[PDB]
Amino acid sequence: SKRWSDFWGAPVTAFLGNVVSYLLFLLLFAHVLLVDFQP
Amino acid sequence: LYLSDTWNQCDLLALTCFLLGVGCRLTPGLFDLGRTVLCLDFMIFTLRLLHIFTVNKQLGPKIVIVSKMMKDVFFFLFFLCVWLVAYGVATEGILRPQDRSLPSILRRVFYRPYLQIFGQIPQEEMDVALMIPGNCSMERGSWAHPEGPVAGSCVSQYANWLVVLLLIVFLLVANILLLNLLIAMFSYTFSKVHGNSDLYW
Amino acid sequence: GSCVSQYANWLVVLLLIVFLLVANILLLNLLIAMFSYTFSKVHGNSDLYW
Amino acid sequence: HIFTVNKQLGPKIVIVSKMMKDVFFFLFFLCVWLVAYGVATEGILRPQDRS
Amino acid sequence: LPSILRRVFYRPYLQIFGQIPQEEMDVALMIPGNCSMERGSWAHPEGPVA
Repeated sequence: SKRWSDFWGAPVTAFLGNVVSYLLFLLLFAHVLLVDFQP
Repeated sequence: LYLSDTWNQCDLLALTCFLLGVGCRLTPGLFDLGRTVLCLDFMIFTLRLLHIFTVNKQLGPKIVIVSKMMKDVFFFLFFLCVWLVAYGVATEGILRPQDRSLPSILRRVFYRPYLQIFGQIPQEEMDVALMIPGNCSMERGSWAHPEGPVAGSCVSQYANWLVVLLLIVFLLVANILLLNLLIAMFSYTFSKVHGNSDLYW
Repeated sequence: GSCVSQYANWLVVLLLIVFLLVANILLLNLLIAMFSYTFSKVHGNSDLYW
Repeated sequence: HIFTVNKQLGPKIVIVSKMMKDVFFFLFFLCVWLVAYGVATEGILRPQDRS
Repeated sequence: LPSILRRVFYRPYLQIFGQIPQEEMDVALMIPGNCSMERGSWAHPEGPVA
């Protein structure tokens, strides 16, 4: 409740989770726009 | 304060182009327009990722100094576009191609001399000695037939050495004066700016 | 690719012009400027360390 | 690493390793811009061989 | 005379800008042949003015 909360409470891991989630958004946007884009 | 910024105008722009893309995509008569607008939207969502990494120590201040180089780039484009018009229309004029569509002329005036800076030099499109002659024109004079679908179907042979001499002068001014003077202006501006950009970061 | 589309091809040509502008002019010449700056900043301490 | 004892070639080989932070900035700006141009051009075109 | 002036002044000028014809000046990328009524080995390059 404290060691878990003081790993994910730092601004660093919020930044790093923001980057990783945003990269997965670009990977999904490419998968849609290149592979399965149905008319 | 939200509209006065620049990167909130960017993040606003990505979602206007997103809703324009999906709004065209679900209509049955605009499938190709929606797919094209989504493909332009992906670049804007990718360029947002440069602003995210400005908090990092190592990549931070360098991304700050990238935007302060655009005044030197805009000088380069001014000197280039003037000289690109001059070489382009003179070479398109001494040659006389028979395929004279409007976009084919715009290709041979603005697009081909642009790629000659980057080492794409078609000699067979603009030099008679690397071509075969032929009776390809119902008109008075010598004529010859080049290679390429868009290079004009039949071109003139009169005073061709001036076309070759304009190719030498163009490669001299563009690939030596303009590029190396641009490196000198980036070196000067970078050492002038680097102190204040570290304080501002 | 065995077969490619013709719709709105001028935007592909225009992306080729923009890419050669940013990559072959901005990024390369800004890299030469950063190598010039770093080399004159570092050259003293690298001679002492050698 | 063997030739770092020489006088003429010595200190220059020392300065080679201190340029990699500028190279890594170049690769960051390149790989972002290379993704953006790459997927947009691959998307406007529609190739049929889609491995 | 103008073909010599091309191969002396014009072709080495374009080799600065990345226009390097190897097939005009290297036998190993060419085919041989009995193309000369003269003593020695001879070979036949590609190009109208080469």
